[PDB]
Amino acid sequence: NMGLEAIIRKALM
Amino acid sequence: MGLEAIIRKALM
Amino acid sequence: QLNPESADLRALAKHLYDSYIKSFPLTKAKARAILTGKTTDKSPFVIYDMNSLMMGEDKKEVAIRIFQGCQFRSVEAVQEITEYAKSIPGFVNLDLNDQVTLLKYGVHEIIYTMLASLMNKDGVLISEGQGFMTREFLKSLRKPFGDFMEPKFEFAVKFNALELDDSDLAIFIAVIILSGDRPGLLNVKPIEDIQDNLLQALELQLKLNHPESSQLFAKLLQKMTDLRQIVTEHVQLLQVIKKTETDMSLHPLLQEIYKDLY
Amino acid sequence: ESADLRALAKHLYDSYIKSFPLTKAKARAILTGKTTDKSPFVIYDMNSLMMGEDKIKFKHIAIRIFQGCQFRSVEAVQEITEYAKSIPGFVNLDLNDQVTLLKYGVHEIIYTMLASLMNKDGVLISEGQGFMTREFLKSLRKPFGDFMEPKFEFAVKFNALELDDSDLAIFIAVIILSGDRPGLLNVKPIEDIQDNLLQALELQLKLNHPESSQLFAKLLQKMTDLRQIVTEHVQLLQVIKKTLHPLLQEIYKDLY
Ligand SMILES: *c1ccc([N+](=O)[O-])cc1C(=O)Nc1ccncc1
Ligand SMILES: *c1ccc([N+](=O)[O-])cc1C(=O)Nc1ccncc1
Repeated sequence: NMGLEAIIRKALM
Repeated sequence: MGLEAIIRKALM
Repeated sequence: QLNPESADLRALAKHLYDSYIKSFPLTKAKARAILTGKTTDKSPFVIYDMNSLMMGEDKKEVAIRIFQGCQFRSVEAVQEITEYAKSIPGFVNLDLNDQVTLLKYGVHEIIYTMLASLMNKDGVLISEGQGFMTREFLKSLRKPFGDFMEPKFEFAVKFNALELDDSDLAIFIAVIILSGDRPGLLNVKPIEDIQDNLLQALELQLKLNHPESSQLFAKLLQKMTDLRQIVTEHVQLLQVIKKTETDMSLHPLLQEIYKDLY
Repeated sequence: ESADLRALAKHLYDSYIKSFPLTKAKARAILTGKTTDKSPFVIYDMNSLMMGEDKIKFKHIAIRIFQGCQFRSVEAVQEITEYAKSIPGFVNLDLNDQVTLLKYGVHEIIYTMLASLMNKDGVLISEGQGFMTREFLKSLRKPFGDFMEPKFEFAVKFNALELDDSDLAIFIAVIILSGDRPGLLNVKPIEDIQDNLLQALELQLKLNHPESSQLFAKLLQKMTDLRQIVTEHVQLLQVIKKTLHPLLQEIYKDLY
């Protein structure tokens, strides 16, 4: 996982 | 490259 | 030919278009209007050499910090793409990790797709349409920076020659997102099922919208291969930068411009 | 035009049959046991590898590990090249571009045709006289046990498209006529040929796989996967530098 994956997960939720 | 020499040979 | 099947495909294309319009404030039509000189409030100062570069300011460790920058300033596009992805029928029912996986690979390719909208053969819009950085000026910059953007311009020239509009791109982008070949996907069949539906919708869209373009559908799919190559080329770009042996004060404005690119 | 596209498909198929002695039809017949020939020798473990050593050793010849497959694949390069000559318009391209198209295209085509020799359990070797199992290749010490598994993963999905040799002949032609190869001189006549090949591929798949939805698109996306495997080979060579040696050369000689 990366920061990008964390941005996406936040946006998905 | 050796591959290019083989291809040129096959094309001729 | 017009039957419930095709009408569903038209409904899907319309649904995708509306959601794309809602998700992406930066559309291709907007970019094209700026580039052809029709937007009074976005008359981009043309930056074409070092002299104009200095006039332009109104507002390697250098490279990595370009990438840290631009990849941080892409957060808004990633959130927009993610919002768009949520509206693709079926996407939010997929395994959450697959949704994340689809997006984490898809966003870079979609960013380049939308970057092309900001590009013509002469250069690229920057600073929200207030600057126009010329392609040849970018290419003239010292290694390694001079090689950063040229393959994106090459892709964009070819991509833009397809004359896609935002109706086309909305489906194209959806097709990119629903790529079942992303590494690490858990359930590839439910993704491929959506993409097959999207691909049907895309194929119909292109027939209805592009009577001129022989094999436009195929050519557009080939552009997904070019998009993957561009992303792939950035990995190789990091290596060129690892063994980059030079110091030079890249003009700070140019570093800022590069942070406006990808 | 439809008869023209059918004729092109048939011409490409006929050339493909002439150019490639081991076809997918022949490979599937070996793999499924339908031939009357002796079933292939199998390499599935250390015993059978040593037992089959004389069948896989070099009699015709850190990154010497792939010199075997490099040499063995020279014949495929030649066959692909001869096949390319039959593609209408190809020999009329500038010879530099013909060379450039083949030099990138052959690797993708070799992987395409390697898939014809693969099933989920292993791959034909020795021109179909042997069968090397997927698990044996996985069984090799790291990192050698990771070399072929991406190939098998691609092949299993590729083979699920159920293309026949008629399909592959056009698909391979489409690969060769890729206008985006680095260093191409004259992109437009290449694209013009490819557009005609794509037209023939489209009709071929509609006629030959009428119930296979979006097969054309799926096939086109496989070209991205093929390029990815070739690109992954660069990374494979780097992993190689950062490192049984005699076994490995022969084990890999008929792979890619
Ligand atoms: C940001 C800004 C400029 C450039 N460039 O000109 O080459 C590249 C980037 C960047 O980080 N692009 C990128 C990151 C991750 N995946 C693909 C592209
Ligand atoms: C030969 C034999 C095995 C393997 N492998 O398992 O990765 C690879 C090769 C080989 O040389 N493959 C190759 C060469 C050049 N370009 C692409 C692939």
